[PDB]
Amino acid sequence: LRPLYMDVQATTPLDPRVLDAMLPYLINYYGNPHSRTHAYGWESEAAMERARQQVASLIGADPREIIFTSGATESNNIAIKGVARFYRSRKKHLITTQTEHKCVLDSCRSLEAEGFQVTYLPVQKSGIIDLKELEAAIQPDTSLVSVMTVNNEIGVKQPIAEIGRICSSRKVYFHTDAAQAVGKIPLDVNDMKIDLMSISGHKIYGPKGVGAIYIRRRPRVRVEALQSGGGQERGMRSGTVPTPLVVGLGAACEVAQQEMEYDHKRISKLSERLIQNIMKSLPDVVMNGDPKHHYPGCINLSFAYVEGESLLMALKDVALSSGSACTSASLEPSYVLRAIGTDEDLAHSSIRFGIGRFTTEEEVDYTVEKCIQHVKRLREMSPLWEMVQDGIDLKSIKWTQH
Amino acid sequence: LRPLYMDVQATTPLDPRVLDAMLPYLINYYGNPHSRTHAYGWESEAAMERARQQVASLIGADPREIIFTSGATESNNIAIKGVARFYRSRKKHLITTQTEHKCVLDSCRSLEAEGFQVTYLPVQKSGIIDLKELEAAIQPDTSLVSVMTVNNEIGVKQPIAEIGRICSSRKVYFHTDAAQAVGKIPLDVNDMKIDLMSISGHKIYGPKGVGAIYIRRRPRVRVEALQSGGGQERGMRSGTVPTPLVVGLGAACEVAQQEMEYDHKRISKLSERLIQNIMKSLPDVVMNGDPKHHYPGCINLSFAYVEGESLLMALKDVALSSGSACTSASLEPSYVLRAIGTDEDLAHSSIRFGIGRFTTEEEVDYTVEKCIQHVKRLREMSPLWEMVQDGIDLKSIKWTQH
Amino acid sequence: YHKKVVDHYENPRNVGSLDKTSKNVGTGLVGAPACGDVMKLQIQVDEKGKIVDARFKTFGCGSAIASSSLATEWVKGKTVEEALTIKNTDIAKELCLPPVKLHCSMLAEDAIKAALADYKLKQEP
Amino acid sequence: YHKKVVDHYENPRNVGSLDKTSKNVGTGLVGAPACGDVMKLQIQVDEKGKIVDARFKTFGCGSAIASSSLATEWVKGKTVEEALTIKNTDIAKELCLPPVKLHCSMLAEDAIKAALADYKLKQEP
Amino acid sequence: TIEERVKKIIGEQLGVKQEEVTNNASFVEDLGADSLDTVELVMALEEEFDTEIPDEEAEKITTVQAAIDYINGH
Amino acid sequence: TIEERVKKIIGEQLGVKQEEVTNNASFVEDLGADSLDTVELVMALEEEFDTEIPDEEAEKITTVQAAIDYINGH
Amino acid sequence: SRAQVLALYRAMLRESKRFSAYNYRTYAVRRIRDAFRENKNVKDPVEIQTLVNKAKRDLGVIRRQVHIGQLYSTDKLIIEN
Amino acid sequence: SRAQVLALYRAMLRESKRFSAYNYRTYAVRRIRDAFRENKNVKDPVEIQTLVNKAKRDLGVIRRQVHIGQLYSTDKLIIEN
Amino acid sequence: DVVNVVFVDRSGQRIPVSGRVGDNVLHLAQRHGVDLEGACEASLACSTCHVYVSEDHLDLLPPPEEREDDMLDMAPLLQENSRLGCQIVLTPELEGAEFTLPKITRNFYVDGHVPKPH
Ligand SMILES: *P(=O)(O)OCC(C)(C)[C@@H](O)C(=O)NCCC(=O)NCCSC(=O)CCCCCCCCCCC
Ligand SMILES: *P(=O)(O)OCC(C)(C)[C@@H](O)C(=O)NCCC(=O)NCCSC(=O)CCCCCCCCCCC
Ligand code: FES
Ligand SMILES: [Fe+2]
Ligand SMILES: [Fe+2]
Repeated sequence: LRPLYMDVQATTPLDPRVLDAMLPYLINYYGNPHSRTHAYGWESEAAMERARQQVASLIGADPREIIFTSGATESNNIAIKGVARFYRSRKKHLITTQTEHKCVLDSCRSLEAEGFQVTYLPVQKSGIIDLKELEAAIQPDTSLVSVMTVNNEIGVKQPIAEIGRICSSRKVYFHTDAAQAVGKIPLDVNDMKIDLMSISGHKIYGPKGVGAIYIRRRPRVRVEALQSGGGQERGMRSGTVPTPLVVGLGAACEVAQQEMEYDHKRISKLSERLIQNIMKSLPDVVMNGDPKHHYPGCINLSFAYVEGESLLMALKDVALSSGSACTSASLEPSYVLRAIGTDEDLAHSSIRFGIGRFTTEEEVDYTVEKCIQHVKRLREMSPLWEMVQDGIDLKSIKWTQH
Repeated sequence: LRPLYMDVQATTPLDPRVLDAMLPYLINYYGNPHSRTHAYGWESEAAMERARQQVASLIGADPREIIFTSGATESNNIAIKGVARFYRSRKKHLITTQTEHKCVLDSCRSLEAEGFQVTYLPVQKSGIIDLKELEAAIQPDTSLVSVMTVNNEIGVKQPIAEIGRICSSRKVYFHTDAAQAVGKIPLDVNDMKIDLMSISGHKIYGPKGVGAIYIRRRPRVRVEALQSGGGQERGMRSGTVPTPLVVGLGAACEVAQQEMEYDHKRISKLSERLIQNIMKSLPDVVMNGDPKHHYPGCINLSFAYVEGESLLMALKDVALSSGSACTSASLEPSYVLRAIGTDEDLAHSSIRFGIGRFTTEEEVDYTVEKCIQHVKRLREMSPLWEMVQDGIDLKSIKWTQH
Repeated sequence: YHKKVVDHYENPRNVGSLDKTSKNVGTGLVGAPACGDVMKLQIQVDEKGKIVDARFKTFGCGSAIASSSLATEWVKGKTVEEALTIKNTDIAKELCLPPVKLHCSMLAEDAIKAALADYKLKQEP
Repeated sequence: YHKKVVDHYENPRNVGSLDKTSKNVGTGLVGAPACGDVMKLQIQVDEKGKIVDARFKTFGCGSAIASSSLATEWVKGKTVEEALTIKNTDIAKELCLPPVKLHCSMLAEDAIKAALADYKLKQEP
Repeated sequence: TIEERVKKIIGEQLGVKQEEVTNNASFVEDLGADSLDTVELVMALEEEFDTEIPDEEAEKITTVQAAIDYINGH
Repeated sequence: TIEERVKKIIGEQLGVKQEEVTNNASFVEDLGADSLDTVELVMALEEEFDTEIPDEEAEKITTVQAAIDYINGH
Repeated sequence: SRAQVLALYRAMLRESKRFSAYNYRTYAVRRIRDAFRENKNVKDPVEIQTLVNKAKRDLGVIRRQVHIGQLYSTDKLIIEN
Repeated sequence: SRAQVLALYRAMLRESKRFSAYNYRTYAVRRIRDAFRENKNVKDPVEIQTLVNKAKRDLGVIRRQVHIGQLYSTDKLIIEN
Repeated sequence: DVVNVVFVDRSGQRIPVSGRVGDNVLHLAQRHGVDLEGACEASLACSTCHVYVSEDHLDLLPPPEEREDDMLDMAPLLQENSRLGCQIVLTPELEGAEFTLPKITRNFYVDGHVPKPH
């Protein structure tokens, strides 16, 4: 028997409607969309333009502002590096947050190795940036501000509209990484003052290996292409456009636009159920992030005095994720939980639950029951729990490392 | 009724075996291969490693030397820019040919914009480079030599093994663009002394939007990554690895390894049939490229005194390709045919025929018959043909341009 | 391909040639600057100064062939002054030519002008 | 997860504690440097110098819990000198630990040494 | 018992606390159910008692007695 | 004519110049064909004369006369 | 149109209960039930006609995806036991 | 094994002829006929058994792909007229 | 009505040109032997008339239309002072304007080939 899937922040299953839309182009319509001389190419091009319009309609953009990529990693690279390199002659400063995704953070680090100056904005305990700090951090030579819409690890929502208003007033390009937000919360590029936006296909029940970046046409934002070649995608992303993948992305965007309100209502109900049932039975469990600015589909909880990987091993029948360093290939601690001020041992105790379009109340209840039983067992095994029961403060211990 | 497909160089249809291999991961095994903590991730990771071994087995490499990409455009960018940037502190010179693909050529041009020196080697009238010219062109500060295995437009084969021997003798990294060669002619990275190689999925009856690059481990070749992020693919290509696409690529490589000899024997027969039947019925038809070093699946013919786009429009029932500037979005003339010394009017008259794994003798003869009839019709329309029939030399004409 | 261009390419009008040694026939042979398209347009002018016959031969793309055919059918029936008023904008508007195919309409107008100038030069003492 | 680690995790051996006060019991509480794993190991030594009982409590990953359990039963039955010969390499070789989990075997060896040192420290006049 | 299982599914499908399902209670008037609920109740009956009720026989199933009679007869 | 069409496909499927096809020529001995060729000939007969020849009847079709008799009878 | 709507609802439910995968099966059943109950009080025949056509398209999608998922099937989930 | 091989050959040909796409149909028919004629003189029973197992796997693939391509079918080619 | 402009070619050579009001920059450069490609002949399809405009005159041009902006997206080595030479018309405010030719165009000529004048 196969375990339950509660890891939708990592990836999502393909929607059957999306697969149904894709299959004709994997069977019969296999032509190159860039072939200008025959009907295979013409039909592939028409399907690709249909998908472009679907994505643009989902985010409230003109279709000409959508560029297809291989994923949100490529989209983030294009946004950050292309903007920074294109305006290099006058602007040398970039702004982002300490809680951004690794692709954004690594692009900024490699730009710092390229001579740029980068400011990493701190966040409050709630996981939200301070608009006063951003406004004070903007320099006359600032090129780009990058703040993600929904955090992939704790699910906090940044004030995107306020940030965009500030950036527009200061004449700074505003980019947002919306990989975890598209098709889940409302987005409007013109209402928000967004200049660039990253989109990922497999976070919205579309295919893996495809993404898109929104680039504003009025007033025109320019980027310097990272992938050289024949000039596909308005000269900004060379290479053959994968027609089945982009058709699937467009179909997924249309489905999300049709399903968002219902999905959000269902997920909010399920999330409150999970959180209340966990908290009503387990003491010393804390949610990471502020409930007031939270996307209910991403629930990050800390189980005090229990190590996250050991809890995951105990939950062999549920697919989950943890922020513990022992689940990292390089023993990397969770920088997001460090940034929001979580103490280190609690950060080692964090578990991420994902609730999406296909999650059932049956699965939620099963997960809650298994978590309760296994946290009780591991706390009975925990020396930290024993010491806390004995009144010995954990901060005062003189641990003998080596 | 739908037209016949003879445009395999642009893209290929998906092999049903490849689709059969892909579908389970589009339906049930949808997990993220980088998820280290549950069974969905473990099974995705195992499928990815299986595909990596399949590709490595096809090209004769160790599996650890294969890095999955989004296509041969990305592979070419990674090879050229990564090697050039990594060895930037000592080596500043790159060597390639005038007939390379646009991704390679544009990578070299953009490198010329960041300070590198690039030499574009000429080719002989046969389409084959001169080894003496390459040996004379190698400098002590030369980093990389890039020559494609099989040309996408005229189908000539470069002496890859000899080039690799020369490069090894001179301590110069040798890269080859093998997008049109993999799974069609034998390839061995160690026998040919190749250091880097580009691979494309949709040129070998695999899915679009996926590719691979071979990077030699002994002695170690280093590249500087172009896509920043979480460190996937041994730090050289960040981003989520698209498990269905890489599984399809591996299945296609396995099928090609099993079917190559049979496919080559049939393709060679069909190509000889097409060429002889065209030439025995139409005067003034010349083949571009040398038959002695040619891949039979890519046939480039010039039909004198007939414009290529008009011939393509006459062949509304066959999907083909032409080198005419009137088929270009920017009126670009064919630089490959310019490089091999084809006179422009003939270069404007060139048609590319593709013969692949699924081409039939029925389709070949239908194409030949339609070509004969329509070339006769267009020559009866041709003022150049009238002037030639009247003995007036075309070179001596004083054309009144504007 | 736009259907008007397809119709003109599918069924060209007045493909052929005329005796260019005759007094009342002008021949215009022109070529495109950024590509290989070549047009040869010939016209026949009667005693009244009216164009009674026109022919063309084109080496070029389908849009170029359509432009030459349309130019022949528009040139038949007019006078020299009327034929001097046909513009590449009109040809392109009729064939619905995209921007990349405007060289075809330009070459068709150039061919009309070349033929008319050739006839006028032949009609000089 | 390797099946040996899974066995030790799902059926841990000698989970509990021993009366810290008792003359013949040593307690070893150690922590890992680059992660949060914490190990507490307690042993009981008889009059003959043999270890008769051992217990552990681990806050850490599954490999850490397995290393702790394996160290306990390995420690039971030996003397102090023999238990001083239990290196981390042996623990890791038995559990088939990958390089990233070697901190678990290191911490288990540290816990064993800490417990033995605590015991004679208690056995000093 | 056949009718015991029939009443059990009717109660589970309609939410009537397993006490209002009598031998003369109708699905629409007495119990709280619309046409969609009736469709689903018929399908649930088909699933428990393995069979394929035709449209004509399904339309006649408006009461617990009708369902019991159909299941017992078939 | 039924047997004319039978002889035509036999000739097309075996390559015998449409003149070696007779009423007593076997497929293996007289004409040049193996068991795979016989399988394909039977399938071609099935296609032209729409039918589903069973295995027992297909094994009895070793001669042109057998094929003609089966097609005429069915 | 009431009989047509009931027949379409019955066909959608019966075909959706044949999904091999647990997530797709549960989602399709819930979604159909919720949508038909949501549109229970619509009045405009044009809107009813549009919803019916959309439901026929959705039924076609469900049929094809059910058959494909039966062709490529995996083990059941732990909670189905 | 001769009867088993002949039955497998008949089944492969019969199902491959049901391909909706012209390219796949012609390729599958020609490939099966070339491969069976290629292995007509093999003698090792181990090799024959391996080939037969491969052919059974290939027949399964052909069945699934034929059904999927019948679910998603397009117009015919100009040469099939 | 005389406008004096300067063309800077790829080699760096500075070419004084005495133009006129209402002139087109691409045609005016081709009449004076400046190797500006201009393949599509001011049809806004090729982007090979791409030029750099000197900073003291860039803001004096009419702002580009979005059709021009779309064609400029296809031009390699794009800069903030990039314009399409076929869309620029000479006015007295453009006295002293300098047009520098970029090193490469949209069309590939890595062999060194130079297209014949249009
Ligand atoms: P009963 O007492 O007759 O009451 C029920 C009905 C609807 C028949 C009755 O109330 C009525 O006739 N009302 C008039 C309005 C009406 O007909 N409503 C229904 C319109 S059709 C409809 O709502 C279709 C919804 C389709 C949803 C498809 C979901 C697909 C999900 C796919 C997942 C992969
Ligand atoms: P006939 O006189 O009976 O002779 C024919 C046979 C094969 C029955 C006879 O010669 C014999 O028994 N020979 C012994 C060896 C033998 O059995 N050969 C055949 C072995 S099975 C075989 O070759 C399978 C080939 C499978 C091809 C698969 C093609 C798949 C195409 C896929 C397209 C997507
Ligand atoms: S000339 Fe083609 S765009 Fe200016
Ligand atoms: Fe043309
Ligand atoms: Fe650990």
